[PDB]
Amino acid sequence: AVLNQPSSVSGSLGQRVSITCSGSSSNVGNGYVSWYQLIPGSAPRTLIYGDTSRASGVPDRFSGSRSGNTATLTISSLQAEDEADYFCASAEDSSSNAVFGSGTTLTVLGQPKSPPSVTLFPPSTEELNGNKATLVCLISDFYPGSVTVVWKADGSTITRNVETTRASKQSNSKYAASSYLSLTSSDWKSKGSYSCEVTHEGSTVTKTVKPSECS
Amino acid sequence: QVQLRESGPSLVKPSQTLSLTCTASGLSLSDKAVGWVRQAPGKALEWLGSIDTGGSAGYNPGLKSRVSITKDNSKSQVSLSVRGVTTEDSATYYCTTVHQKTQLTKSCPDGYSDCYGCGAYCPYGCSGDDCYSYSSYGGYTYSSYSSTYIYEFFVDAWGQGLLVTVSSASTTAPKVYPLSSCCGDKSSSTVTLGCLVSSYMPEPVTVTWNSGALKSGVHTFPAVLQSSGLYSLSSMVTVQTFTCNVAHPASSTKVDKAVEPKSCDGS
Repeated sequence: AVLNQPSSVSGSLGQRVSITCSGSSSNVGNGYVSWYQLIPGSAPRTLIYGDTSRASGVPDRFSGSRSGNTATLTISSLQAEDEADYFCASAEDSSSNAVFGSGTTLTVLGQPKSPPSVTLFPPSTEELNGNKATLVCLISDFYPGSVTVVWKADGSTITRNVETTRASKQSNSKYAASSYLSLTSSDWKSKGSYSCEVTHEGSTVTKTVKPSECS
Repeated sequence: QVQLRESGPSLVKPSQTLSLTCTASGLSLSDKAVGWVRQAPGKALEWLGSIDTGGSAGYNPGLKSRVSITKDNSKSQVSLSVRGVTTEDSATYYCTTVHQKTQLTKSCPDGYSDCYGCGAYCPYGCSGDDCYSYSSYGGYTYSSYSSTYIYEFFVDAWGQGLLVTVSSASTTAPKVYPLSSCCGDKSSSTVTLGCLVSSYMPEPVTVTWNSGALKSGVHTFPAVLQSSGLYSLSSMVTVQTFTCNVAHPASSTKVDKAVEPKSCDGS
């Protein structure tokens, strides 16, 4: 029912990687296998059909092959934008009964480190009219994709009512995230300054807003 | 060329019937069936079925009892129905064009080589048949092609997809608040503005700026989920008027919010 792929695979920038798709005589052994690329937040893209034929607009760096009940997708001269989930697919018994592979997440190693860009937004005058204040920390352009977020007011660390997203893939194959500090209107005005401190690969980037000077 | 677009409700109650529609158009539609593929949050791609030019529908055997696929050529639309849905049916649903064809394929029988690719070693009897074999026992034997069927399948084109959530919970439309930097912020020639899409459920929402006319310098962030069960996300612009267009399909709400930098005027 499933075509077995490795859950995850890694390769170096500028080198080659291979993803396998193993099945039985009914599917992969049938000799017509397709491959698809899925970049999160994007429509799937067909890469290969009929074992070795490349779909339109797919460069020769992508290559398909098959030996018995196991097909492999081979990507050469790996680039950052090749980071995606790759699925094999095949027909089984019928040409209108498709089986998909379990999927493989590809990581391209060896890309440069990138510090995060941080923007801290204060609560709006409209929101504070409802006695609530949402501080918004927007974090973009960091690789690798992992940051730790810390909120502070007047030097003290705040843990209450903090909610932070996981890092998500941007359009440029880098990562983005956000953190939200939820306060009452009185909490917002009662402190001299709030800070959003974003730590990435041991380095911290900080932005700060002052309520009394926010107008 | 192909254009595939999915439409239908983003939220469906358990045990009800999920109904979706795909509006297809383009010269590249011909020779192709229109199919439906879904992907649940942590799962792989799953095939649902398709309807071909001949007007017949084929289905995933595991879902045939619950799935129905029809077409309305007067509207150039193909429909999908899933009966008795559970939370297992929450997924992103893709409209596709599909290639499906059973092909008769000729190959040499076991142990025989092709008489066309023997170079200068071809036996003379190759003139009468397609394949040949040799054993030091009985010498050269000959044979015709064997015939097998090869079932071809591949998805050609994909739609953008539509997210459907199966749940019995109601919706909450978002509030849109403007985002602008503090007046006491250290300044630069770059202005950061944004829109806070706050406290909605369920997913998704979309954000554009100035009805799509403004795109460069626009960064929209995936949502956070609070303890209340409500989502919130923000979209920011870096650089006139600035209007963010927020759409929340599950509640049938569209919001236009004009955003200005802080005047820092006493006003």
